Amino acid sequence: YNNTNQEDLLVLWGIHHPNDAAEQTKLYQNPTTYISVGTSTLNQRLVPRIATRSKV
Amino acid sequence: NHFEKIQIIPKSSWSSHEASLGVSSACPYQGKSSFFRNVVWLIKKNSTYPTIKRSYNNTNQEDLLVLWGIHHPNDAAEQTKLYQNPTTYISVGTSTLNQRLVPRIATRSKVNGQSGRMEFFWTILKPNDAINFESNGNFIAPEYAYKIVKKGDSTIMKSELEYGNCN
Ligand SMILES: *[C@@H]1O[C@H](CO)[C@@H](O[C@@H]2O[C@H](CO)[C@@H](O)[C@H](O)[C@H]2NC(C)=O)[C@H](O)[C@H]1NC(C)=O
Repeated sequence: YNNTNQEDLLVLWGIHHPNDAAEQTKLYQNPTTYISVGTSTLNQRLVPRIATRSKV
Repeated sequence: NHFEKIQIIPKSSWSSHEASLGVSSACPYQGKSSFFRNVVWLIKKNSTYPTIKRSYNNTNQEDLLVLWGIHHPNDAAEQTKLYQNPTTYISVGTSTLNQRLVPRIATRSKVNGQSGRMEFFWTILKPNDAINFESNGNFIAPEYAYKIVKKGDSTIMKSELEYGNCN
């Protein structure tokens, strides 16, 4: 997405950290995943973390 | 102003790993290799290191300070000698924590005789929450944690003096 406006833009996105490998496959198929994000300054590469967590 | 140190995972309960081989000349005690007392340096058993999955539920009314660690070895050969598995992690979760540690190999200067490093982590586990550990190697596991039983004014004072037997 190119910011064609004159104003700065606040952009939000996220990553899902699932519960176990089986859920990973059920939702996304691919077992080993990433999200890379770049702008003129940002250079991000996120990876989901599996952990066993308390329900909230 | 006061802990009660409590056992949360007995050292005797590691039925698939070695729990009494994690000692080092870096940590001498009375002329023998030893190690930090409140955590346990787990070592593979019979050339295997099965995946650990252990939980602890804080059934107390008080917050609990929990400590654990990861070992960063010197090279691939040491990695295999201690843990068998070449590619390892420790995942830790609570209601707020979402951690996944990975050992870092680097070639490091010897300090206290060792080029390996131990990196320690901590969290406060609230009443009725649980902490879940998972690892297939390099895990320095809790044995003792600290229940916070008195809170109040205190400070850490920097001084070279010692006790003066006064009030
Ligand atoms: C830690 O243990 C307590 C059980 O002693 C869990 O709290 C209970 O949750 C169950 C539902 O499965 C309820 O039926 C009980 O009434 C609860 N007891 C209390 C004291 O709240 C608690 O869920 C555990 N924590 C986690 C994150 O698993």
